[PDB]
Amino acid sequence: MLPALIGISGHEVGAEEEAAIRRLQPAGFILFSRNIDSVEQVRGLTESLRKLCLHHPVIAVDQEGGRVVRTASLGLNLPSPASLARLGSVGGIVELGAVTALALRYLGVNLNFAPVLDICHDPSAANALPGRCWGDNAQDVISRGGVYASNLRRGGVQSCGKHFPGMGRALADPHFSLPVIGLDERELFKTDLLPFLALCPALSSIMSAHIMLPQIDPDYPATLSERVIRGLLRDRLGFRGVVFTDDLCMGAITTQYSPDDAAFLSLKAGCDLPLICHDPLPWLDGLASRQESLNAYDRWDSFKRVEKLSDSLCFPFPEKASLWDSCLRRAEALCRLEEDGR
Ligand SMILES: [Cl-]
Ligand SMILES: [Cl-]
Ligand SMILES: [Cl-]
Ligand SMILES: [Cl-]
Ligand SMILES: [Cl-]
Ligand SMILES: [Mg+2]
Ligand SMILES: [Mg+2]
Repeated sequence: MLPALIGISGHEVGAEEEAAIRRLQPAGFILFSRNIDSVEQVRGLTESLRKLCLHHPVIAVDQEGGRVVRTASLGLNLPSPASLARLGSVGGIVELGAVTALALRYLGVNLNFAPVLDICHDPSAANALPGRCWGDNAQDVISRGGVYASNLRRGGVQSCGKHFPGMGRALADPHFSLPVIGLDERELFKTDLLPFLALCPALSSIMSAHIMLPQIDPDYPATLSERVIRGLLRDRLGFRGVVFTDDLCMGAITTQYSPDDAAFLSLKAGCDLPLICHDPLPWLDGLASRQESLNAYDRWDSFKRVEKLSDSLCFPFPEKASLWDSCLRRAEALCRLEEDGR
């Protein structure tokens, strides 16, 4: 099993991808809008991915709501987390989790890269994609994100808290290539790290971002730092689940490492499943070869975490048109609940 999630180019698995999957057996896949055109087409894609894998593959997506939604071609839209936070509706948060879980399960998706546990500390901070945050302080994020994660998992879809160690505090720094968090660790555990600690039972996994924590490790970003991942995340935060990396194929991380070297470094640092989202095939064989150079006990530890995640994955609902109709109906009413509250 290749320890990574890889992306898929289109509506069906192509010839190069299928050959690489059979040969290398990636732990799973991440889907984007380019993979999602119709219900029948998506269920066929996820069925193909499961059939090509000996293990039960992670099949993941970023179905957050608002501007991070991958199902527009199906007519399935969802309100943003921030809008449901402004609405103050507790039932609306429950329903976002319940409806997301129901719809992803009908599509054969088994993991959702949510909740975002980043804190929107000031309404003046970075808003590249606005509306992704559940609140402006740790306690509101924990309450709202915890209700969300509970009802996503109640519906059988695995959750992922992101982005460790907390993007709300990350700032540009002309002394570094990547965003930087200069906070002391003690202050971090009182604020941006607190949602990850408080929600460990509700988080199937955690995704780490390519952020510099210079007071902990000034040479490697969090995803590639043994001191951040094994020290801060595993030892002091105590998280025992699967750790994903943010995409290694786009962004400033690519100006310093190619994706194959980056993925290997993240495994060595203690991550379990690096993300190779876009044009992954050139990078996989170098990773599969380098991975035999990892500490065998660390590899065994990571494999048991991935195997535990794999055993918790759910299979798609049996075909039933009225079930999908209810997904659309409930998704639409959820958007209307929010619009009527503005
Ligand atoms: Cl292909
Ligand atoms: Cl459809
Ligand atoms: Cl919004
Ligand atoms: Cl806070
Ligand atoms: Cl844990
Ligand atoms: Mg369509
Ligand atoms: Mg399988």
